[PDB]
Amino acid sequence: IELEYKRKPIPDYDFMKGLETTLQELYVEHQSKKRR
Amino acid sequence: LEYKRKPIPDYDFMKGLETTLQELYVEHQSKKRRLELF
Amino acid sequence: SVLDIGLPMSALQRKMMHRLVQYFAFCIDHFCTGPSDSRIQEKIRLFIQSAHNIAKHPSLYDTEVRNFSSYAENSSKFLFLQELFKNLSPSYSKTFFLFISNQFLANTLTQWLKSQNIDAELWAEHPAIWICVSKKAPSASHFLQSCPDLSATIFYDIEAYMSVTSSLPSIQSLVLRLIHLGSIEHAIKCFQSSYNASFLVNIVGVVATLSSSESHSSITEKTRDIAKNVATWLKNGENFSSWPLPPLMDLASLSVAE
Amino acid sequence: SVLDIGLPMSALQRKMMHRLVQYFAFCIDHFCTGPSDSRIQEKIRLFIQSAHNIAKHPSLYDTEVRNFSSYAENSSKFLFLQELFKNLSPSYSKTFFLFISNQFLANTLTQWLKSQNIDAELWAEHPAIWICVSKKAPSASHFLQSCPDLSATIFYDIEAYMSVTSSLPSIQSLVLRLIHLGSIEHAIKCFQSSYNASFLVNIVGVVATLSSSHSSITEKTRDIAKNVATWLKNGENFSSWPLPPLMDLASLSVAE
Repeated sequence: IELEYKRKPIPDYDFMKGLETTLQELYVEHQSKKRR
Repeated sequence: LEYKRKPIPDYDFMKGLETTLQELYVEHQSKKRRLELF
Repeated sequence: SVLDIGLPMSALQRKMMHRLVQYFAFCIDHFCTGPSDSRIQEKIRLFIQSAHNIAKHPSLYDTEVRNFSSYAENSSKFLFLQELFKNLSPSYSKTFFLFISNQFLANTLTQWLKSQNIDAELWAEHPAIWICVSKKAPSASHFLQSCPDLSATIFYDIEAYMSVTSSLPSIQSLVLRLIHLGSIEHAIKCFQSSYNASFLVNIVGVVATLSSSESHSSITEKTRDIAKNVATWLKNGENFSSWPLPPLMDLASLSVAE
Repeated sequence: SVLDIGLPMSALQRKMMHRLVQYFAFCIDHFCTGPSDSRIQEKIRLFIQSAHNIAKHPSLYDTEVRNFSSYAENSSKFLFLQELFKNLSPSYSKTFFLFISNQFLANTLTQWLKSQNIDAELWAEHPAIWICVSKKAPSASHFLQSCPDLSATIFYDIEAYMSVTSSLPSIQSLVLRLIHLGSIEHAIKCFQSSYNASFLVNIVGVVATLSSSHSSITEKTRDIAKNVATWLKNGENFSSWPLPPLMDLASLSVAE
């Protein structure tokens, strides 16, 4: 049976942004080894 | 469908849970030892 | 009639709860924010079980054989039970029934209480305290009709409460519940009133939020003070009106659905 | 008719593919080992799109802008296109249409081929190569009916291929496809065949499994480009197509 959703269980959890972040984080940290 | 193979060979959700919880237990033991010495 | 004893979780238990929610982060977020498939729900049951286990005793995730009497270090529940009988002394003479939803812990508790000179022993289909595995509840119900003149009941864990309440007819005796503060036990308590469509979602959500009291010394102090108070209370004819413990704080504001 | 050009992924791409699958591990495992709900499927779409983006170019995940010439460093697709037209020389006189499913990369590609004095330009509506965005395909179709006498087609990415192939009628000139080995592009290629219900599960499963060298990458790509150029010069003979077909990935299927 259907429910009304008030709130997130894990407030800081954001699946989409975490992906964006980690992929970009990897990219720039690869550029570190380009310098090094 | 019929599911003939796992997509990630080394992945096991149920097993990794036991592992990580047990792994944390032993981390605490080390911390407990370290406190008792120092 | 049914009274709650709020006991704090150890640092270990909190870490484990934090690790558990983290490991289930995707699954919890999915389940708690919309309709989910049968297999998601299956995985949430494992989350709930694990949370129950941590709340029973963290050493359920110890791989190795350990020396009984190692255990009260990380369980406010074990310490509570120790300090209760310590301050209850040989004067008091009512027979306790304790329900626990784990065979290993039943055995360890039973053996550890004996170790401290407490007349405790396992139930099976007169002592200072019976230790009963919640699986073997169908037998004890018969004997919880005769000794209502003098038989008090302790639930070590909420899982045992859930199990025993549903199977057996409602018990005519004093019921004490050991409920860990901030655990799934606390969450189940606050949403007991419902058991509707949003029950699972809410208890998971609250636990998730809480895991996204203080240190060892302070826990021990609080546990003893709670134990002294309850013992004192039992000695004085178990007055409903002079129950000394505050109730568990309400977590309904931390709900995620309905 | 469609001739595939398998190109190797850079170290960066393989890392990003490894990170991607790791980030999606629970979701991939759930999706690919049993029935799943609408919302799982929706999240899998994001995994698939990320995989395409990595296969297009890793710099789609660059936070800041950057100047051309930096891009070929990490894309063998860019390198391939440089070496093709380099070795193709001013002798060859047939016009290429490259299709790509990203505006930023289309601009970047054109401005880098212009950098290496290759007669390339963005398609608005004759030069050496027209860099066309896949969204703007419905226009090119009309003009891929008149120059079949002399107009070849390169698909930079599989999205570009799928979008243009359907939206337009059957292109009856030469079709080249740039496909990254072991990427989601490879996977889609292998499981195109069926057009059925185990499709998503298989491409995700295969890519998950495969994701669980600099100078040599440069060499191979150079060799491939030289071979294709040589092949184009000699009147694009069917029986002398120099590149091996993409290896079959059916054995790594997770379902059906």
